[PDB]
Amino acid sequence: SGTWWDEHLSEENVPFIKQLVSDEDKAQLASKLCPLKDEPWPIHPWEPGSFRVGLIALKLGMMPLWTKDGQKHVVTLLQVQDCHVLKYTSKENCNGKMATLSVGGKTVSRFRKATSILEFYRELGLPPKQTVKIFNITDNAAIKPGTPLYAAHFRPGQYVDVTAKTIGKGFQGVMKRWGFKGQPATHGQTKTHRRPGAVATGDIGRVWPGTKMPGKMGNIYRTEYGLKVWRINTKHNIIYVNGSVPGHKNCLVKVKDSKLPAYKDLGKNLPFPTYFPDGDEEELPEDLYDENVCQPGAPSITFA
Amino acid sequence: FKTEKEFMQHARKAGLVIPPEKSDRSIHLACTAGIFDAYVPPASQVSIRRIKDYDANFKIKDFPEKAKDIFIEAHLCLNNSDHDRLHTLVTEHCFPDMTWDIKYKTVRWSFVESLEPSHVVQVRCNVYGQITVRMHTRQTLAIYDRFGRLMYGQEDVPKDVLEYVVFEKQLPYGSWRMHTKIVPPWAPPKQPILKTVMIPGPQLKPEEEYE
Amino acid sequence: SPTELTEMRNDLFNKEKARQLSLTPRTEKIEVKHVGKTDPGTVFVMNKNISTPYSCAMHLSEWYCRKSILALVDGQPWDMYKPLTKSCEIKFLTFKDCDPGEVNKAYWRSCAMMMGCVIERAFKDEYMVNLVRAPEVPVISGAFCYDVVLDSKLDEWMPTKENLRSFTKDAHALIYKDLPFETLEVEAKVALEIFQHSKYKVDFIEEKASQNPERIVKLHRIGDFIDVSEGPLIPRTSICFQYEVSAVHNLQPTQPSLIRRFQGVSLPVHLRAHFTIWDKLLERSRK
Amino acid sequence: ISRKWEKKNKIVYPPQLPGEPRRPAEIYHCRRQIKYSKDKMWYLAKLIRGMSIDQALAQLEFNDKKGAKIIKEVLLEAQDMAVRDHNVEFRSNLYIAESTSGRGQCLKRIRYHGRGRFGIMEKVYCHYFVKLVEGPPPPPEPPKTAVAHAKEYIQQLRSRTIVHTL
Amino acid sequence: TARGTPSRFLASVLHNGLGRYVQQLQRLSFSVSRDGASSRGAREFVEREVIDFARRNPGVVIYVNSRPCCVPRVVAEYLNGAVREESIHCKSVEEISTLVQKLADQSGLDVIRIRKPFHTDNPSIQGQWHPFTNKPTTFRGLRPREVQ
Amino acid sequence: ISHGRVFRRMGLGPESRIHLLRNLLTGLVRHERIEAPWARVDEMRGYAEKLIDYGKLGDTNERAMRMADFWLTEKDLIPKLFQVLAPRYKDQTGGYTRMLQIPNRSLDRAKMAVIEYKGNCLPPLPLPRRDSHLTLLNQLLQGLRQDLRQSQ
Amino acid sequence: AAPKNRRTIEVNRCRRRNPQKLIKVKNNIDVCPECGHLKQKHVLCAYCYEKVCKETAEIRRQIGKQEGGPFKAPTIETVVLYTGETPSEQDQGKRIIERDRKRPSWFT
RNA sequence: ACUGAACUCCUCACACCCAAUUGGACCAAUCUAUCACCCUAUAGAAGAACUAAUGUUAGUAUAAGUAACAUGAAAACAUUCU
Ligand SMILES: [Mg+2]
Ligand SMILES: [Mg+2]
Ligand SMILES: [Mg+2]
Ligand SMILES: [Mg+2]
Ligand SMILES: [Mg+2]
Ligand SMILES: [Mg+2]
Ligand SMILES: [Mg+2]
Ligand SMILES: [Mg+2]
Ligand SMILES: [Mg+2]
Ligand SMILES: [Mg+2]
Ligand SMILES: [Mg+2]
Ligand SMILES: [Mg+2]
Ligand SMILES: [Mg+2]
Ligand SMILES: [Mg+2]
Ligand SMILES: [Zn+2]
Repeated sequence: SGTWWDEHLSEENVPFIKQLVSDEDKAQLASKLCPLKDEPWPIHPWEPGSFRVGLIALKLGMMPLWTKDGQKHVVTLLQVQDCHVLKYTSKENCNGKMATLSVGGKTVSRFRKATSILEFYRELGLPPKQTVKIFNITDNAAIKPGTPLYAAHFRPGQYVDVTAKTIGKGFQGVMKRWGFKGQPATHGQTKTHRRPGAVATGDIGRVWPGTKMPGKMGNIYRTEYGLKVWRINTKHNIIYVNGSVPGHKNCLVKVKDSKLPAYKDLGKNLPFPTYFPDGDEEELPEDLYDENVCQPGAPSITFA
Repeated sequence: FKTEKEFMQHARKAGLVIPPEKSDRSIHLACTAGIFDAYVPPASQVSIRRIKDYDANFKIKDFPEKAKDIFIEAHLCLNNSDHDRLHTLVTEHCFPDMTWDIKYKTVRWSFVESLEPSHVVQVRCNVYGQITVRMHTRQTLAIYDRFGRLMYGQEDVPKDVLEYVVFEKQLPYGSWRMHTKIVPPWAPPKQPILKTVMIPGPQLKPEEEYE
Repeated sequence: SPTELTEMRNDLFNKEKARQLSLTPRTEKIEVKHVGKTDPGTVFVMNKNISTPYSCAMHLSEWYCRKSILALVDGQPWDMYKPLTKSCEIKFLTFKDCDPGEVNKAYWRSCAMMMGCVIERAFKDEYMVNLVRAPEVPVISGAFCYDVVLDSKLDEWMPTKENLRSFTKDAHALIYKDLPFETLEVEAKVALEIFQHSKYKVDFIEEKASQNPERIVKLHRIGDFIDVSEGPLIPRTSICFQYEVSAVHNLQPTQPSLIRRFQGVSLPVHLRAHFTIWDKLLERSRK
Repeated sequence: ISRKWEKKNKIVYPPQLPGEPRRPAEIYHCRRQIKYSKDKMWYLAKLIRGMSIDQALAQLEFNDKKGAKIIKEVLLEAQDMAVRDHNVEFRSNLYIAESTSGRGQCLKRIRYHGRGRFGIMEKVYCHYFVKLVEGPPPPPEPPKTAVAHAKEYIQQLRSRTIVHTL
Repeated sequence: TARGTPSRFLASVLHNGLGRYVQQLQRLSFSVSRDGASSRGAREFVEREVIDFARRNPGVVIYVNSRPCCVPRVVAEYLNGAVREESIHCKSVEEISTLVQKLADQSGLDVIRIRKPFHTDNPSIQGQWHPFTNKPTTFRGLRPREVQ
Repeated sequence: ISHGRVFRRMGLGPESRIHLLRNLLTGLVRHERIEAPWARVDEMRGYAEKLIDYGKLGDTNERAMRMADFWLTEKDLIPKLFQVLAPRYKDQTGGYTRMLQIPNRSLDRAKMAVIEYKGNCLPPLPLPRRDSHLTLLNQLLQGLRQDLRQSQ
Repeated sequence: AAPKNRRTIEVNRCRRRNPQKLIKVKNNIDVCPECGHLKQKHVLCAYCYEKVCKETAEIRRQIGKQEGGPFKAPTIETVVLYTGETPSEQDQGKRIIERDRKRPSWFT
C-alpha cells in the first residue's frame, strides 16, 4: 500500500505540519547566509586556466533593454532562487580531467523526495533542491558544501553559457521537426502534404541511422553560447542575460561562464571562488550595469 | 423456479398451454409420506389382526430381533454404499434421508452391543402395516470429508443412542424395512461438530437498514 | 545462564498452556454475536477455549484479519490470539477508528514488550541485564518507556549513537520474524514459578494479583521470552513497521541501583509516517 | 464437448491417518459459454492466479472489464460452495491455485464487406475454470540473490569433466 | 538420432567380469500357439532346441506357456529387473535359435546409445594433469613482479 | 502542442461545448446534485461558481440578468438563482460546489463525478473524512505540537 | 500491406503476455468504515453512495408532487422533514417536503 | 616436415549413394476362400497407400483482439432542455 504524508493526519495536524516544516525551510536557509563565519575552504587568487562555479537560475521571462547607440536588445531575466553548493568531488574520485562541485537550486517540498535524497540534504543541513547540476572546476575554485551562491557571482560585461531542457513539443511531424518542405497542396497530391518523401535509395535496402523522421521534438538539453550579462540586480538576485535562453518560463537553467575561446582569459576581474557578501569590501549597489546600457532614470539619449 | 404455483403462473403468462393428459399407468408406490399416527414418546391389537389378515404367519414377539438385523444391516451398507442392498432393507421415504447428505463422504459407523433389548411400542396400519420399535443401543460414528479428514465424532469412543425406528411393510413381495426414525422434542442435543460456523445476517440493499 | 533461563521458563509456559487446553470439555460450542457498524447481526458458533477473535475475523474476510487489531469482547479489550471463554459480543478495533483509545494503549505496551526482548539479548553473557517493568505512560508523552537495571560494571556507561542503532537492528530483526504474541491468562501461583529468578518481577506480579479480585495475572510471550503486562497486546510483531530505540535515560533518584529507563517510538504498518515527520518524532522521543 | 472439470469435485480420498498432515480442501468450479472471448479472459485469469480469495474479490470489483463481473460471480459461488459442500470452515482461508480459460462453442454469422465480398464473423464464447485450495496463499518467489547466482555458476564449474577422453 | 534418444555410459551390472561371470538372464517366457502358422517355427523350436538350450545354461528358467495367440512372443527378463519382450512371429527355427542366444549373451542394460566405448574407473595412475604439473617452482614461491 | 490550453474541447464544436455545459448547469441549479462524466463536471465547475458571482452582482444588474438569461435554459431557475442561491452564499467569496468521484458508469466505464451546491436540502454525500485526531500518528504529533508551543 | 509470414505462438505469447499488456494490480482498495464494503481511495463508496442516491430519489419524487408540472422552481429554500419532526425557527418561510420514513442515522 | 577425403589400409560386415526410363525383391490396410482366435497364416481379388495440383469440403490458426461499428443532456426516468 502506497502512502503519502497527508493520509493519516487529522485536520488539526495538517496546517500544523505545513507551518512547521516551512519554518525549518526558512531556518536552515537563514543559518547558511554567513559562510565566511563558518570554516571556508581557502581562498585562492585567480590564475590563468582556472575555472570556477556556475549557477542555477529560474528563467523569469524577457524584457527589452537599450544601449546608448539606441539599439534595442532583448534580455532574459534569470533569477537565482536558493542556489547552494551541495557536494565536492576531487579529480581522483571523478576520473575526469577536472574536479567537480555539485550545485542545487530552487528548494522543493521534502515530502515528495526519495528517502535516499532526503538524507543527503539532512547531513548537509539544507532543504532539498529541484535540479542538481555538476560543474567541472579546478582545485582553486572549491567552496565548502553548503554555501549559497548569489547573482553577483557574475558581473556585467561577462559572457555566459546557459543550459536547459527545451520546450517539449511532443511527437511532431517531419515538417515542424526538421523543416521539410512537404508536398504542394493542389494539382493532385492526394494524401501527401506533410509527409516525408523518400527515406533512402533503392540499392541500400534499409534506412541509415540518424535519418530525419517523425519523432518526439524538443525536451532535450540545449546550451546557448556566448550570452552577454547586461546587468544584474543584487536585491532580487536577477541575471539579465542577452537574448533567448532555452526552456520555458519558470524552468531552471544552468548558468556558467562561456567555453568560447574568445572569452577564456576574461576571469581576471571576476569574484573568483564566488561572490561573498560577508566580505563587505565595496558593497555592491542595487543594480550593476554594463557601460553601454541606458539605465532607467538616465535622461533621453542624444547622438550629438 | 421454486414452487409448482410459480411454474403454472409462468406457463400461463408465457402462453405455454400444457395439456393435463390422462394415462392408464400410475406411479406404483411402496411407502408412505411419513408415519400414519405420529407416536409421541414419553391397545392397538386391532392393527395386529389387520397385519395378520394379509400375512398370516407373523409373530410380534420375534420381530424386535428381526428389527435389529434390519437396523444393523442397513447401517453397515452405509460403510460401503451398497445401494442395491439398502433398497431391500430401507423404504424409499428413508433412503433419500440417509444417503443424499452422505454422498461424497465416507462414514465408518460400527455397531457394538446394545444396553436394553428392543421392544415394540405401537402398531398401525394398497395397505401399509407399520411397526414402531424402540432401540437403546451403543454405536460409534466417524464421518469424514472428500479429503478424508474427520468431521464428526471420534472413531473409538462408543456413544449411547435412543432410537424409535418406525418400520413398514407393503401388504405381495415386500418385507419389513426401515421407514423413518422418530426424534422426540425432549431429546438431548447431538454431538457438537469439530469446526466453527459463521451465520450471515440479512444481505442488505443500500436502501434497507438494519433494525 | 540466560540460555538455561529461556529453556526453563518456556517449558513451564508450555506446561500451563497445555494444562488449560486439557480442561476443555471436548469442543463445547459457544455463540458470539458480532456487534458493529459493518456486518451486523452475524454470529460465530465457535469452540469454547480454542476459538480466538482471530478465528472470528477469519470467517468474515481477510480485511478483518489484517486491519483489525484488538477485540471488544463484551465491551472489554481482548487479544486477537486469546482464546474465548463464553457467549459474548465482539467488536473488532482498528487503528484508524474514530476513538482508538485501547488500540493505542495495546500498541503501546506491545512495543515496550518488544523492546524488553531486545534488552535482555543484546548484552554479552558476562554482563547482567535485569528488567523491572513497563510504565503505562501515555501516547502524548512521545515515547514508550521500559525501566531496566544493568550490572555494577555499567554504572558510568552511556551508549553512543552507534549502540542504539544496534538496538534497533535487533528490534527490526524481531519484526522480520513476524512472531505472534502468545498470550495466556495464568494464575498468580504459577507466575511466581516462572519469574522466581527476578525479584523486580516478583513484586510486580504481587501488584497485579491483588489489583484483581481473583489471582489471575496476564502473561505474554513473543517467542522464547515471557513477560508480564497490564492489559491486552498486539496480534503479531509484524504490525510494528517503523521502530527506533531513541534514547537511554538514567533516572535521577537512584541510590541502590540505576533504574535506567529506555525510550523508543514506533508506528504501525497502517499508520506509517513520512521520513521528515518520523524524524521529528525521533527528536521528541529522546526525552 | 467435455465436462471433466465438473467431475473433479467428486473424488473421494480414503480417510486419513492421524500420523499424516491434514489434507487441504480443493474446490473445482467453472462457468461455461460466457459471451466474452477466451483471450480477453486470460488477462483477468492471470491477474488472480496466485491471490487469496479476498484479495481476488477486491481486485475484480474495480476492474472495468466485462469478465471481471463474471469471475466475481464464479469466485463467490465457489466460496459459498466451500463452506457448504466441501467442508472449509473459513471463507477467507482459500486461494486461487488454477485460473484458466478455454474456448467455448462459438456461433457463426455473416459480416458484409464493402462489395459483393464478405467475411465470416464468429460470435465468441469462452469457459472459465477455477480451483480454490484451502489455506493461506504461498508467498511469491523472490528473485534469486547474488549468492544464489554465484552458487549455480560455481556448481556449473564444479560439474564439468574432461570430455572426449578417459 | 542421438539427440532424440536417451544415452548411457558403458557399464556392467555388478562388476560382472571381475570375480566371476554371472549369467544375466533369469527367465525366458514363450507364448506359442498350438494351432497357428505364425508360431510354426516357434513350435519347432520348442520341439527340437529348447531342451538343448535349457541345459546349456541352467541359470535361465524357461516357461513355455502354449496359449492360443496370434503373435508368439519371447519375454526375456534379466537380473537387474529389465524386461525385453520380443516377438518370434513367423520366424524359422534357425532364426529363433540365434534370437534366443542373443538374449542370453546380453545384459539387462538398455540398448540406448552408449556414450564412450570404454569405462575406466581409475583412469589415472601417475596423477591426472592439472596446470601445476609441468611447471617448475620458483624460489620461495615468488610470483612474477614480486620483490619479497 | 497544447501548452496553456485550459478549455476542453467537447461536443461537435465550440458552440456545442457551451450548449453541453449549459444543460449541465441548468440541471445543477434545478436539482443541486448532478451525476455526469468527470471531464464534463470539472469543466462545468468553473461556470458553476462564476455564475453565483453573477447572481451576487444583483437581480437588477442588466449585465447579470443577461448572463442568467443565457446560462439557464429553463427560465424558472432565474428566480431561483437571484433569490435562493446567491443569498445562500453571500458570506463566502468562493467554493460554492463540491466535486467528488463516483464509481464508474456501468454502461461505458466512464469516469464519473458529482457536483453539488454546498448546503442544500439533499441528503449528504458520503464525504471523505480525514483521519481522526485520536489515532496514534495524530497523538504523537499532538504531543509534539504542545511541546513546541512551550518553546515560546 | 499483407503479412509475409505467419506469426507463431512463441512470438505471439511474448507479445500478449508481457507486463505492458498484463493487468496491473491496484493498491487503492480500502474498506469503507460506514458499511464494511470495500471501496477505493479517492472514490466514494459504491454502497454508501447508493444509500444517498435512493434516498434522494424519494425526496425528488415528492418535490415533483408539490411543484406540479414543469417550470415551478420556487424562490423559497427547502427543508426535508421526516416523520415526527417539527419545523424549527429557521424553517419559518422554508419549503417543507414531508417524508414518510424515519430520519436515517446518516442524515442530519 | 606436419596437416588433409566417403581415396587406400585396418577390425567386423557387405544387394545397401545418378535424372527420364527399364528390370527385380518385398509389402501396409481392406474384402473373399480356408485357417487363425489379444489379431494372424497361405492364396484369390481390388475404389489397394498423398510433405505439394492458386486441389475439394469441414475444423482451427495468422494478420488480430487489429481495421471497423454505436447511445444529444440532465432527471422524479413523470419530464424538461440543446
Ligand atoms: Mg507548402
Ligand atoms: Mg487533399
Ligand atoms: Mg485516388
Ligand atoms: Mg476468426
Ligand atoms: Mg468527442
Ligand atoms: Mg585423415
Ligand atoms: Mg562394399
Ligand atoms: Mg494378404
Ligand atoms: Mg486411390
Ligand atoms: Mg492428409
Ligand atoms: Mg493440398
Ligand atoms: Mg486474435
Ligand atoms: Mg497492426
Ligand atoms: Mg479505430
Ligand atoms: Zn460505504
